[PDB]
Amino acid sequence: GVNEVPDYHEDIHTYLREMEVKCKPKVGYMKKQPDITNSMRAILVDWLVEVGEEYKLQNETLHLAVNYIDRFLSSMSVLRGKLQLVGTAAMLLASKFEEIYPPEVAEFVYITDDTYTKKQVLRMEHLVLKVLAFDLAAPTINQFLTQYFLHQQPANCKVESLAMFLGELSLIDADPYLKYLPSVIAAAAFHLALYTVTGQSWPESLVQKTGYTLETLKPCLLDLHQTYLRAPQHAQQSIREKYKNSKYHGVSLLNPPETLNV
Amino acid sequence: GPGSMENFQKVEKIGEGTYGVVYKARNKLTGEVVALKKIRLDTETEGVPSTAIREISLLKELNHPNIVKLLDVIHTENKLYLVFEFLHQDLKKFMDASALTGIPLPLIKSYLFQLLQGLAFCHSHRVLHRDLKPQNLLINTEGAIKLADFGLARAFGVPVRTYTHEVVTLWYRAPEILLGCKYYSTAVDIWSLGCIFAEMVTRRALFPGDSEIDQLFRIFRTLGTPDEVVWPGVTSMPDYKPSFPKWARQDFSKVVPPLDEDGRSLLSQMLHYDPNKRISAKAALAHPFFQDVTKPVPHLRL
Repeated sequence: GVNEVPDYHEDIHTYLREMEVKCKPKVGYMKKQPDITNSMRAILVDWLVEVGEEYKLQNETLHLAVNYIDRFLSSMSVLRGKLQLVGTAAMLLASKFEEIYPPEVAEFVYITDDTYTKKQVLRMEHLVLKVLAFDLAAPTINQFLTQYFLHQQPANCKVESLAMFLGELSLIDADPYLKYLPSVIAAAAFHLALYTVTGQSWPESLVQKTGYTLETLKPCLLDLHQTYLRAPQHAQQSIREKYKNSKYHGVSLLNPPETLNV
Repeated sequence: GPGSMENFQKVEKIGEGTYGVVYKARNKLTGEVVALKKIRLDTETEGVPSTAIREISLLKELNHPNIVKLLDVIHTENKLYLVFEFLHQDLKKFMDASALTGIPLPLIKSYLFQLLQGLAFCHSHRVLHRDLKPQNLLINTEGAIKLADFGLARAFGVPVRTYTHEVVTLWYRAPEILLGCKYYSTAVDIWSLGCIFAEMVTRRALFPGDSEIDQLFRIFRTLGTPDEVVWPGVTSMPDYKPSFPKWARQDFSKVVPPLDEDGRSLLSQMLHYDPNKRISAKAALAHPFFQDVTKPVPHLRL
């Protein structure tokens, strides 16, 4: 029905595809950051995962914030001591954009254990807005996932939750996910979830919609599959912990498949 | 962000919105007449308001001849100016001051046709407006009419998730919102435009309620109280009550007596109870009511 906007979903999909290209971070920016590393960023994103669950924010909000952070670090060098300030300002902006009831600024100051002041958070807010030129309506993995979900026959909540989980995992690791567009990670995530839970594969109907096939997805799929296999070992655990919850159907407790068979 | 405030000359105050003052102004270098929306941030202790963040980010993407154009954003450390294209009037003022003998049908067709174009463009770009009313529709001297005030707008996902409740100015608010729907979509903007269509014909609000329940009651008296047949789901909705009076639907030719058959057909489809059956902006553009609109499409702004 109209909550799935039949008259607009295809226009909207096409527009999101165009925008993810415009909103894409620079793949190799971390090498150009003298003082920060993939691991420091992984630490930051995992902390933002916790902030989201502490404040019951939307997953969408979390995805926007990461988008903002990675675009900002594409043009602005940041000392390790200031990375968390960028991330805090990013989460604030994402909350103001996406949340019905965004947390107040004082709560964002509070979660940084008074490392930064309210004036610092608000000046970083301004700078991020300047750097992004207020282009905050970025496509995320989640915007693609929810559309792809409409192609399940029939809907399956374990599939949906597992895809969301795998998509979130990818936010942690700039190498190698910076290489992939949201729409592609979403595709890989959806296929991997569907295969894991039901044995089924990337539907032809989504080939029609997206133009992507298992061939085009294969590289991403191989990375996500490794990420899923290694996830109990990864230094950052906040997403697995979050997805143990019944709200997400306990999906982080599911067993990954040993192989994908092509 | 190529602008700076030194190149503008304030001409006069033209309004006051959610951040405060709007001025008409003139670019001293190019001659261009603009509207400056000022947003003071020193009075803000929560930083840049979310209304402004949404308005700016969403309007940057919406380039359409029937959407008021955001030309620039001047971001000082203490103030935020939005530069917009200038339009001399809004539909409410036009209706009050000039449409005493009425708005001629040709002009109503043209205006509604352009509004649907603007709205379809929004929906096609995953944007809900959520405050369509005559005050927020600007008209120029050339006969264009354009969606304005995106302070209440929202970027949606597909399918929609739960958003802020009780949006839309009351008289223009859809029944699914009034009944506390978990989910609302593009159909809420269509409902508003339907209200606006009726209002252009009569010069009075279709459903002028003084309360949420009064508003529902007014709607029910005109369109009949909805049941499971006209609107599957209705009686299960969070704020549906079985105690609701059961009013008979009236012949639609009584709702807006001077409207012709094509007009009534289109109006009825805009005000369908079921959000799922209500017409989309896209499909409305093909309605026979528009068969005779000739007014040439406004050109896009730079």
